Amino acid sequence: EVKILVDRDPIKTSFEQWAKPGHFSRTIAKGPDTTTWIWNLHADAHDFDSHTSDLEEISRKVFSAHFGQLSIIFLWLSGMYFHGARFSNYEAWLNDPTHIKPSAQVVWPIVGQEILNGDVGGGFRGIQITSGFFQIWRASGITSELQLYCTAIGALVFAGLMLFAGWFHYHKAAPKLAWFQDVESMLNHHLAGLLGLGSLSWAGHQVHVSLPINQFLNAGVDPKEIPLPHEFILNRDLLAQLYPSFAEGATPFFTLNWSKYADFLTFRGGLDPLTGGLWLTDIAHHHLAIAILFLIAGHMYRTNWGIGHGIKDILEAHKGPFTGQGHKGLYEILTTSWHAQLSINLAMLGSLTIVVAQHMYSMPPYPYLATDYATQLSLFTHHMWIGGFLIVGAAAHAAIFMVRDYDPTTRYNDLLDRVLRHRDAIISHLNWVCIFLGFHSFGLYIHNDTMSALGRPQDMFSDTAIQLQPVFAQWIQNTHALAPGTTAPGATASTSLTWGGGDLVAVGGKVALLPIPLGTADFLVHHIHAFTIHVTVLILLKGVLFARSSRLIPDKANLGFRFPCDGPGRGGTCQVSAWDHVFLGLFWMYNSISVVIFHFSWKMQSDVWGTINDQGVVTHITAGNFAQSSITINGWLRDFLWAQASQVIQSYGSSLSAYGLFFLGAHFVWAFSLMFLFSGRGYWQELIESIVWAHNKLKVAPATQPRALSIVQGRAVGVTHYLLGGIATTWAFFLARIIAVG
Amino acid sequence: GPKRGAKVKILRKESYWYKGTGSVVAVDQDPNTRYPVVVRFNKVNYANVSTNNYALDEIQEVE
Amino acid sequence: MFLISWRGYWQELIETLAWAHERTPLANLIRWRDKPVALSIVQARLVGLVHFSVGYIFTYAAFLIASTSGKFG
Amino acid sequence: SHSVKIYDTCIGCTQCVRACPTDVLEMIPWGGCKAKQIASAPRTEDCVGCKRCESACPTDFLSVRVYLWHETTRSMGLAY
Amino acid sequence: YQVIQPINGDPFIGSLETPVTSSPLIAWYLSNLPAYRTAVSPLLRGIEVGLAHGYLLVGPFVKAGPLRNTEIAGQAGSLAAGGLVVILSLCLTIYGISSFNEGAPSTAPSLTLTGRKKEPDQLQTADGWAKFTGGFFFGGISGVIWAYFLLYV
Amino acid sequence: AALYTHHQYIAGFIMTGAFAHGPIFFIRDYNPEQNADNVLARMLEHKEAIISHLSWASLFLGFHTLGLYVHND
Amino acid sequence: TPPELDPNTPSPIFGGSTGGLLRKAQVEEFYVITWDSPKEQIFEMPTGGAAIMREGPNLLKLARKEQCLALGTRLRSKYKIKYQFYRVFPNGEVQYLHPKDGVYPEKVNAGRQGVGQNFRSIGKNVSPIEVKFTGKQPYDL
Amino acid sequence: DFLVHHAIALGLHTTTLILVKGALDARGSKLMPDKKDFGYSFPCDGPGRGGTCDISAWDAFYLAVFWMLNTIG
Ligand code: CLA
Ligand code: CLA
Ligand code: CLA
Ligand code: CLA
Ligand code: CLA
Ligand SMILES: CC1=C(/C=C/C(C)=C/C=C/C(C)=C/C=C/C=C(C)/C=C/C=C(C)/C=C/C2=C(C)CCCC2(C)C)C(C)(C)CCC1
Ligand SMILES: CC1=C(/C=C/C(C)=C/C=C/C(C)=C/C=C/C=C(C)/C=C/C=C(C)/C=C/C2=C(C)CCCC2(C)C)C(C)(C)CCC1
Ligand SMILES: CC1=C(C/C=C(\C)CCC[C@H](C)CCC[C@H](C)CCCC(C)C)C(=O)c2ccccc2C1=O
Ligand code: SF4
Ligand code: SF4
Repeated sequence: EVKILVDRDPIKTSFEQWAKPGHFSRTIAKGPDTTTWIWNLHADAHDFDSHTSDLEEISRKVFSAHFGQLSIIFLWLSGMYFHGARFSNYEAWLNDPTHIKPSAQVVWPIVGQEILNGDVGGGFRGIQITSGFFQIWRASGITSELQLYCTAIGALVFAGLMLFAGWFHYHKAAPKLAWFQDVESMLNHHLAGLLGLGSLSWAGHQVHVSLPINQFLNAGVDPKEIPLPHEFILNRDLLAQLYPSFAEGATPFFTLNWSKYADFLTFRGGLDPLTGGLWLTDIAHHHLAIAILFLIAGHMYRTNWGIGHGIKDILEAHKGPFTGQGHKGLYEILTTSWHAQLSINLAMLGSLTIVVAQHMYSMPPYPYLATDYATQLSLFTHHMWIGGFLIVGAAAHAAIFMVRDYDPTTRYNDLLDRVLRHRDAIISHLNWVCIFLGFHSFGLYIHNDTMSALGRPQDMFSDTAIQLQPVFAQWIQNTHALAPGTTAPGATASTSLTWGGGDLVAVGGKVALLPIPLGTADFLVHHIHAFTIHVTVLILLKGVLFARSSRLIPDKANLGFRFPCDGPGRGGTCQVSAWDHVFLGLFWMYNSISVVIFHFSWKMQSDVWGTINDQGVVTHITAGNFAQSSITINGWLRDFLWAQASQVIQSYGSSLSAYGLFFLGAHFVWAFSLMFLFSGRGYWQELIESIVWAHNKLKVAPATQPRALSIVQGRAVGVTHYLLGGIATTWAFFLARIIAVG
Repeated sequence: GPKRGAKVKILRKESYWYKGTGSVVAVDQDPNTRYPVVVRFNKVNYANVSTNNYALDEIQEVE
Repeated sequence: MFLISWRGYWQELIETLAWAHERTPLANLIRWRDKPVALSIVQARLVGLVHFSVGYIFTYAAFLIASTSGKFG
Repeated sequence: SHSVKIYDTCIGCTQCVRACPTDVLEMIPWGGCKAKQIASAPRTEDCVGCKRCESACPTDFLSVRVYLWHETTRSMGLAY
Repeated sequence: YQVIQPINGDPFIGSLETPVTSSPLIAWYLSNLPAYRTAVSPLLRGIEVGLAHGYLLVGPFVKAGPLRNTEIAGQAGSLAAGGLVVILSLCLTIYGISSFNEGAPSTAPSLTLTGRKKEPDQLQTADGWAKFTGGFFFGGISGVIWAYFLLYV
Repeated sequence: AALYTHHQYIAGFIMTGAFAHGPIFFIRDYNPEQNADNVLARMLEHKEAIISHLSWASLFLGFHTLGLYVHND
Repeated sequence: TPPELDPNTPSPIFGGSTGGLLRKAQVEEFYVITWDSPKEQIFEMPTGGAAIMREGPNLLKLARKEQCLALGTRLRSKYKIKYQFYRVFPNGEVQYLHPKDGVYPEKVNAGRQGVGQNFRSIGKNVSPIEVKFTGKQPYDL
Repeated sequence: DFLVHHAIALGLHTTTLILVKGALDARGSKLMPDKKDFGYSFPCDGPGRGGTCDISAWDAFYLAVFWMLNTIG
């Protein structure tokens, strides 16, 4: 019987706990004897499992926490809209999107930083933004700064509401555990109410506000001269002038004469030639269909009426000869353990962010986006990074479940057990396939470097020597290019210009998109991707599968999820914990994503982006050198890194100088991590002994005894500074490069 | 030996509080006890311990 | 690599590889005389430092000689 | 095998013995401390050298000490 | 019914019995391989193994080698294959010298799956391994020569 | 250039080695009693002073050199 | 007191894994742990996976002594059940290991002679130079 | 020249900090008063007492090599 369950006033609201650091932990609440205390206070702050054993209290904590997060995000959006209204060149940009650089940040004039306010156009001086907000705002039909202001106020209000909701649902009316456990209902409401009504109502805004205003903008009429959005709702005559379907109102909808609505609900595909973005009509139709799909999907699970599936039933129905009991027991696991859920959701959300990156490069959804190379590069890189991080997190919390929540005596599952019983085979096979992949991908590169160095280019792996064609990908390309004529008749063009066949979409003299050629170089990089991903998976999966025990450490589970080791014995057992596997997996994720974004950058600058001359002459940014240059490590070293770092290294004395500063700073932080990664806390402790002596000599030794960081924190600081450094380096490199030569 | 609550200097070289001062808690009268002098310290060691046993020749009553 | 990743990870990995070898037919006929284990902690530090130093020296030597002799001042 | 030694600063809290994962240490009668007992290491052939015992010892300095010595198949924690 | 069972009924031996490991087709296949002819002279086994391996070895050397696009492709590739045959024979030889003492008996299993006693494979002896290596060399070179003949004569 | 770089790196390694056989002496050979109150034992006496002052020097130089460079940049 | 005898008692219910014995059990040594369970119940295997201990006598062969003491520790701590374990050599010989004298090593028991006990504080160890060119270590005195 | 010379000063002082500290604490420290009983080179002393990675004099050398390479760099 699914219903609203809530406890009234579980926790009194008082600043008393604010004045007592570490209140959540009986150990930390006692106070500091050494400095280590401090770090612990922050490390275990959000580890609610180590706070209480009660699943209910934890669930409440996470719920209000989520409200806090949403509040923060609303405040963030509020900031973006407000800065877009008060400190930007957005209207000017609307007047001329093809020759004005998007800027929504200005700096104050002190210590010379005024130079950062550069000539972005529109009679405005500031920092060029690469978030892509301007194209969103144009797509939403926003024309004035006033509307941006109003959206900012709305977002601020929503921030207040989310914060209050957090306080309310923690201190005043806190849901019961059964409420959180109503997964059938939660799934129904999230499928139908969130996504369904979300894309439905959004389709509403698109059909009533986006389409008309954008039609006007594309027509060329001055934005101020364009009718306000509410008028298109009040006066249906305007929409009728733009799309005659509205003359018949909602009649063809109910009478099933949907063909009449082909004016604003299309299925053309490809890109709009005068904007370089997907057709907004296609987008509106897309959101309508999606809305229907999710709406019907949200009626799958049984709640307070007979109809509907039971999750446990569907799970217990799937069991084979190879797997025995199958998915039985998983419902209980996934309705009592937050870490399992977090694992699944992190893996899938990360993967989703990755697919978002790819789909947004290859099918530009916003007007004047494809030709804003800075924005595209930025979006791709950003979402790729977010994805990778979320995935590593999925590994972490999978392992955390494996150590803290797994209990085969009370919550047994056959699949998990069987996985555990042949983990050696799984990990060994992953190992082998990783070595094979490494050899047969990187080894090709080294082979090429050697042959090239020895004066034997005819012995290389390339398109002009020993060819390794991506036949399968080429076939998929051709198939997807010929699809509109055969297997998708209702579609006018392809879903993306990047497919093997097609024309070329250009906007304002710049290339928006064109068919992307795939050769030996692409085979090579793709197999590098497969390799790096496989290694990352090797590390993480090994980490979670051996989190509880191994032949080396039979009782590793009792040591916890996060611990440095089990001593120098057994030959040495450093980094045996699953946490340390998350730690190594982070480095490998960094590696993989780095080579991925380099792949994207070089390929785009070489074979896609660039200017287009009259009669159809396309001049790319790096003139198609990829196919010949990316086949050796030296090519990446010289033609990519060395050649393209030019913009960042000579950005001094201009508006892009901050990128030079960040280039150097990031290199510095990266190197700085190596001190932590390469060393150990014993040395630091003894050094600290000497320094402490010096402080005692002058009566200035603190009561909170100065301690070297723990082994684990040394590792965490190490990997954190390593990632921050490397990623920020590629950040500065990318942005300076693409902003200067774009 | 020294009295209870007596401030003593540590003479055991391998002690965390070597050359430092602590307070006497109790002295074992059993002559078989090799380290009778129970001492407590103001600061904990690397093992989070604030108390330790010493012998008669490992403490020096000072003030 | 040798400087950042430490022993236990590799030891367990190698354990799974040992199982792998003892359970692979044909290859089963071949067996090691010295049990495969991960390098020791100190050994790891030394080997890592060695790769680091060699890389350091060789890289800077190549740059020095090439940049200088490429133009000869 | 590794070497394990007990020193007379031992106060017989037995923490090290119940910390060993391979049953190397044990408690024997003694008169040097109030607990009437002291630690002992009769089975160092099974010692792996993890040093959990040393991490369990309260005394300052340690009353149990592990000197990693000659390396054997048992001390390497091998199962193959 | 279930597909995966403990190895030979023993659930505490570090393996599992799957269609890949133990099914009639694969079992028959492996048991008929020269390596598992546990009751025959290791010499003949060596001849077969070396023959097959040298024969396959001729392929990739000829087509992928540095002289693949020259009139002297077959000679070069086959020679290289013979070279690898020699090197691998050297490897096999030192493996035999290092692993087996002339006095030491067979290290091969002396039991079957059923649990009955049987004569240990003489492949796991010094003399037996030496014979196997001789067979790998003879058969290896012979296989290289034969493949080269079929390919270029 | 080759000669200068060569001899400076050789000199560096040789120096680290000097300071490496320094403590090997302190561990394997040094006899505290036979060195009672001499310059060496007295050296071990105020070790904290030596180490802490080296620490101060390094700290100062680092803060100010990095600081001045970053300033100029 | 005489050590416990080692008969052929039934093994726990388990589908088998890849974490069990290897060649080391055949050529060097393996181990055997026995216990007496009040009922049929699930326990986690030291080598990974879940097994069912039967009621009465149970005998499990493991690859390492550490695995044995681990499992035994989990038995005594979680299931409140006494355990023993032995080492077994390929020739057939069995060596009784734990608990050695019938009493857990945590609690004192008369009869045990000291091994490796130095009657001196740890700081009073001689410097390495005192033992140079001898076979002795400063902690062997 | 001034700036880079002070960088060199930083390098020398820091490298000597590592090496000297490693030499003087080679016999022992408060974290490990009996270090001399373990020798010049050993893995560590274990995760106990807060953790003792890179506590041997050999490890001090190993750390110092990075700073020498940096300095001569
Ligand atoms: C994440 C969102 C975000 C970010 C990164 C920024 C960033 C910026 N804003 Mg924007 N802003 C935002 C949201 C954001 N804003 C929102 C939602 C609004 C609408 C209210 C604004 C309205 C706004 C205006 C009107 C201006 C800016 C300006 C700026 C710039 C200078 C900031 C400054 O120096 O403040 C001033 C610095 C301080 C106030 C420092 C005081 C910090 C105190 C001492 C900390 C005390 C700690 C305590 C716990 C915090 C208070 C808690 C409180 C509950 C009591 C900077 C780029 C300026 C600008 O861009 O000029 C060209 C500017 O004029 N912002
Ligand atoms: C506004 C009045 C108010 C007061 C007096 C309290 C008081 C309390 N809360 Mg409550 N709560 C409130 C509002 C309030 N809350 C709101 C608005 C929310 C929704 C977020 C919550 C949700 C909540 C949860 C889930 C929990 C509490 C808990 C508590 C108790 C301990 C928390 C603590 O002391 O750490 C004080 C925390 C801070 C001072 C840090 C604030 C962290 C902010 C909000 C995160 C965002 C910072 C952001 C990342 C900025 C970083 C910038 C940059 C440096 C990176 C204490 C009685 C805890 C409890 O009862 O434990 C048994 C507990 O678990 N509260
Ligand atoms: C889906 C979101 C999500 C949520 C809710 C959690 C929640 C949790 N994680 Mg998980 N995790 C996630 C994603 C998430 N994680 C991701 C994406 C990764 C990959 C990096 C991980 C990898 C991971 C590890 C390895 C561990 C956790 C742990 C935890 C638990 C304790 C967290 C804590 O208290 O730290 C307090 C929060 C902080 C200390 C924040 C500081 C983090 C760094 C310093 C900030 C980075 C700098 C920033 C980018 C820029 C700085 C700019 C300027 C300030 C210099 C908590 C249940 C820990 C645990 O024990 O679980 C039981 C744990 O050991 N997580
Ligand atoms: C790791 C990737 C890789 C690959 C695929 C190649 C491939 C090649 N190299 Mg290159 N090489 C590499 C890395 C690689 N190299 C690196 C890293 C370097 C720098 C050290 C070099 C330096 C180098 C030089 C100097 C030369 C080559 C040459 C060659 C060519 C001839 C090689 C040869 O004769 O071997 C013989 C080939 C084999 C023995 C094949 C064995 C593998 C088979 C397929 C295993 C089959 C297993 C089976 C599928 C499993 C199931 C069994 C079941 C069916 C029964 C060949 C195209 C030569 C050339 O001129 O190229 C044009 C040459 O002169 N390489
Ligand atoms: C480029 C990377 C890098 C940097 C900057 C350092 C820096 C340092 N190391 Mg070295 N170290 C490194 C790599 C690095 N290391 C590597 C790869 C190894 C091999 C493992 C070592 C091994 C090592 C050893 C063995 C020792 C050192 C020591 C030192 C310190 C020497 C004294 C000094 O110069 O103080 C100047 C301080 C700095 C240069 C640090 C910068 C401080 C910044 C500029 C101030 C704050 C800026 C700003 C306000 C911060 C905002 C951040 C925000 C998030 C709040 C110095 C902090 C020695 C030491 O600790 O002596 C006391 C020492 O004994 N390191
Ligand atoms: C952007 C943004 C924002 C804003 C937002 C908005 C503005 C929203 C809106 C929203 C909306 C405005 C929504 C709406 C919705 C509606 C709906 C969802 C409706 C539905 C309906 C229906 C579904 C119907 C049905 C029916 C039919 C069809 C017939 C029969 C009868 C009935 C009636 C049942 C904020 C500030 C937050 C923040 C920042 C960002
Ligand atoms: C200016 C001038 C001059 C003068 C000069 C001089 C006088 C110089 C000096 C210099 C010097 C004066 C230098 C020094 C250096 C030193 C060093 C470099 C040291 C090192 C040390 C060590 C290495 C140590 C070792 C050890 C240890 C650690 C332990 C104990 C033992 C031993 C000792 C072994 C003249 C007039 C002539 C000319 C004009 C100009
Ligand atoms: C450098 C380094 C340290 C030393 C780093 C430390 C001790 C970090 C602490 C440094 C900060 C600056 C101390 C905290 C300062 C206080 C907050 C006081 C602030 C004073 C105001 C002026 C800001 C380790 O402890 C360590 C441990 C394990 C492996 C590697 C390493 C490692 O590489
Ligand atoms: S982590 Fe530090 S302490 Fe733990 S084992 Fe590796 S080295 Fe020894
Ligand atoms: S080291 Fe580990 S194993 Fe050896 S004795 Fe101390 S605890 Fe037992």
